[PDB]
Amino acid sequence: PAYTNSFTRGVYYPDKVFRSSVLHSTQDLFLPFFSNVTWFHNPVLPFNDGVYFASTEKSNIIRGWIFGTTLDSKTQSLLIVNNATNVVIKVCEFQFCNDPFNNCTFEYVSFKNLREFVFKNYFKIYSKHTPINDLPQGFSALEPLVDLPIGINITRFQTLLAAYYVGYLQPRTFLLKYNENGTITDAVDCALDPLSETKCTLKSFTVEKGIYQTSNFRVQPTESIVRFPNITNLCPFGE
Amino acid sequence: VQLVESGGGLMQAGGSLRLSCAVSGRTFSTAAMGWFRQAPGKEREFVAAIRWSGGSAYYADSVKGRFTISRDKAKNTVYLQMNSLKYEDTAVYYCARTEYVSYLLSDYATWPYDYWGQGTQVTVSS
Amino acid sequence: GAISSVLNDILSRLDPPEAEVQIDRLITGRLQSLQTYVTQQLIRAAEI
Amino acid sequence: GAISSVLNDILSRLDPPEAEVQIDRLITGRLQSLQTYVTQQLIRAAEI
Amino acid sequence: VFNATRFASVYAWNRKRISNCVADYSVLYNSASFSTFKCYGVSPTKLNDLCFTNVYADSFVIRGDEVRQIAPGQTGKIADYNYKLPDDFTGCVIAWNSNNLDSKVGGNYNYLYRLFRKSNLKPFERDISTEIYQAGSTPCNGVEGFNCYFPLQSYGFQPTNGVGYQPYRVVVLSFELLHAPATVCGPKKSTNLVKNKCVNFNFNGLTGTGVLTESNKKFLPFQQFGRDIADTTDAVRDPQTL
Ligand SMILES: *[C@@H]1O[C@H](CO)[C@@H](O[C@@H]2O[C@H](CO)[C@@H](O)[C@H](O)[C@H]2NC(C)=O)[C@H](O)[C@H]1NC(C)=O
Ligand SMILES: *[C@@H]1O[C@H](CO)[C@@H](O[C@@H]2O[C@H](CO)[C@@H](O)[C@H](O)[C@H]2NC(C)=O)[C@H](O)[C@H]1NC(C)=O
Ligand SMILES: *[C@@H]1O[C@H](CO)[C@@H](O[C@@H]2O[C@H](CO)[C@@H](O)[C@H](O)[C@H]2NC(C)=O)[C@H](O)[C@H]1NC(C)=O
Ligand SMILES: *[C@@H]1O[C@H](CO)[C@@H](O)[C@H](O)[C@H]1NC(C)=O
Ligand SMILES: *[C@@H]1O[C@H](CO)[C@@H](O)[C@H](O)[C@H]1NC(C)=O
Ligand SMILES: *[C@@H]1O[C@H](CO)[C@@H](O)[C@H](O)[C@H]1NC(C)=O
Ligand SMILES: *[C@@H]1O[C@H](CO)[C@@H](O)[C@H](O)[C@H]1NC(C)=O
Repeated sequence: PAYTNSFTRGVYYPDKVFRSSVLHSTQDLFLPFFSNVTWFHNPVLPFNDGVYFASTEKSNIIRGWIFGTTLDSKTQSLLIVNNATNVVIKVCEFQFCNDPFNNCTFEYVSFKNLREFVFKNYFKIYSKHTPINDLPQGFSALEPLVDLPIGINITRFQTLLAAYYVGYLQPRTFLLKYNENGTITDAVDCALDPLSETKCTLKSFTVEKGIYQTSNFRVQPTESIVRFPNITNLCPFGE
Repeated sequence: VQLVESGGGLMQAGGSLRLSCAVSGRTFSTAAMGWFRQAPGKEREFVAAIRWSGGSAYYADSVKGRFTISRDKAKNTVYLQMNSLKYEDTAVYYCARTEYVSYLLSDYATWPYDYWGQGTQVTVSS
Repeated sequence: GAISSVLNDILSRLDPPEAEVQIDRLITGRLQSLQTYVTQQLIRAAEI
Repeated sequence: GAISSVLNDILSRLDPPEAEVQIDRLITGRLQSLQTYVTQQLIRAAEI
Repeated sequence: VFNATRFASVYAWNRKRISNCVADYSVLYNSASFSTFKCYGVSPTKLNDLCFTNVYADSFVIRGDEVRQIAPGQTGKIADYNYKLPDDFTGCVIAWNSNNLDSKVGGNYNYLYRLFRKSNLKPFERDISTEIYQAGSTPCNGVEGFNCYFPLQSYGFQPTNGVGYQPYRVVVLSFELLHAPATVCGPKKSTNLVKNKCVNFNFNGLTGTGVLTESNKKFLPFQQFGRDIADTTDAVRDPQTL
């Protein structure tokens, strides 16, 4: 249940488009910058939106995930296992253990270690691997690795075993900076703080001094009122 | 597709009998099963129906509180538990099957069924 | 040229396929109206 | 309101009978946009 | 899909995914076997020149007069509770009479439809639940009776029924018009590539006119093509060559 900081982590390339020295604004599921990532050193976690997984590895202990609504034999659940050679990904209704340490249409076969993954919905998997010196300070993008057209219903998931972190994505507008070589180098969360709203309005990372109109404040109605005249002079149904 | 009835026969009034009706042969689907009865010289008359899905039951007024219809999906068998037998219950009992799904359970009381068993005699004595 | 001036009326009676067309007419109209207003104000401001 | 912001895409997806409609939407949009640009430039040129 | 022995009920409409193959659409739009062949946001002829990441063939069966409900933004029992198309649907709907196959002496009741639901379906939503519909204020607790009805009902398919009530087989083709690598292309043949000249090029349906030059862009292994500031294509990856 421990809280550390997702400073700028959870950034991946949104699509297959190549963009160079242009700033691009996108509405997608990105992890909130400067929110909390729950820290675990194996609990069941609901997959409400996309999930951000971040593993700090000593000896590559953890190397697998189960992704299914009930994670049980009755419905087909996604099962991904790495054993240093092949990433066996299967979508069948496999009987799963109390504590894990058929009808399978689809099949595929392939702390210094920081490994960051994003899993979202069919299924999309981005990842990035880095060396490190509790969550590292900085900025880095995740390149997509896998696209599974499985259409498996997933509302819950578990890990298969080292520290790791879990974050949950949200539909947030971001501004991404592409460099000379189309690599993402910096980003802005357009809803983090007023300054970021300003940055996103101007489509810039540098706001020179001034006053800028960013948004529109509007009170929302709390309830609906319906009024009509008193009911009377019924139709003669009795007759 | 065949409906094979069994059970019933002779029982003294106040006693209980169970009828079985097994469905054999390849079925695409079953909507509902029913029991009917025909007493000598009288019209065939609805007794009970059960929806295959969910197992909700519909009964003729004459058998309410006395008879129970039930289903075993895996055995493709319908049962009629006939409790508190009366002389009025003496009849040939017929199993019936339909693939017709009505939203309205009471329709099974009056629906013409597609498949019929051979009939099983129930005789209630004094 | 739309069925009504009120958006809610169109939304609540016409179903989306036709409602969309009517709303497109309404949008076009007021967008044109706003453009006209802005243009006039620009010229008025030049004068002032 | 068109099915795409590209013209070739429409031409490569639809027959003339309906590509006409889509292209009409695109033309209207862009012509309006050009008119706006020119109008703005006119008064900007006035002040300069 | 078209030559399938049996079809699924509309409430439990089947979905077949098509990927990594060549689609000869002529066999469909040249055939005379189909009564309704309605393509939205696409012309069939052009499909021969197009690629897609995926295709979805949704198969089911309805009665004739409800075929009109297979279209974007239609209402009724089918489009509300059984099978809903999105308002921005891009694809084809094919339907043909199946009275010779799906109807029999005495009435075929194998094919169902959902008659009640607490809300309308979302596009391409699939509801196969059999929960007792609570029409009134009294909880049913899975018990049928007054204001407690089973949500499904059978179709009355007899060979003597009116064409309106006769069974029709339906196939819905939806295309993945995404920008991503495309595995479902048409029969159109490829040619050799000419560089440093003004040419009319077509790459996987992406049409244009320009001069094709060897680039120095640091494209990633997955990146298909690039755009400039104006949201226009600027650089591509050869479908036949990396
Ligand atoms: C995925 O399968 C689960 C199986 O239960 C279903 O999701 C449930 O949806 C209901 C309706 O809101 C919720 O009350 C439950 O909380 C959900 N269950 C679980 C385990 O979370 C549903 O059939 C499918 N859901 C999706 C997202 O398609
Ligand atoms: C990882 O476990 C899998 C489970 O079998 C093994 O992967 C197999 O690799 C062999 C050798 O090429 C193939 O013939 C099989 O098809 C693979 N099986 C599957 C289903 O993936 C492999 O033994 C293990 N790798 C190790 C121990 O490094
Ligand atoms: C784009 O890639 C080029 C080529 O790798 C980068 O240029 C190199 O920059 C590094 C340090 O930044 C130097 O060690 C190399 O000597 C450079 N190589 C060449 C060929 O000059 C460049 O930095 C990248 N651009 C960005 C900003 O990402
Ligand atoms: C830090 O943890 C607290 C305690 O639950 C939590 O309320 C908060 O969301 C976290 N702060 C952030 C935004 O990181
Ligand atoms: C596999 O599919 C068959 C066919 O519907 C079904 O009978 C079986 O229950 C399925 N397996 C599991 C474990 O769900
Ligand atoms: C008939 O009268 C009864 C008893 O007064 C009442 O409950 C019922 O509402 C009446 N029927 C109609 C249709 O008004
Ligand atoms: C087919 O495509 C592959 C891409 O891996 C290429 O190597 C090969 O030369 C192509 N064959 C022909 C004859 O175009």
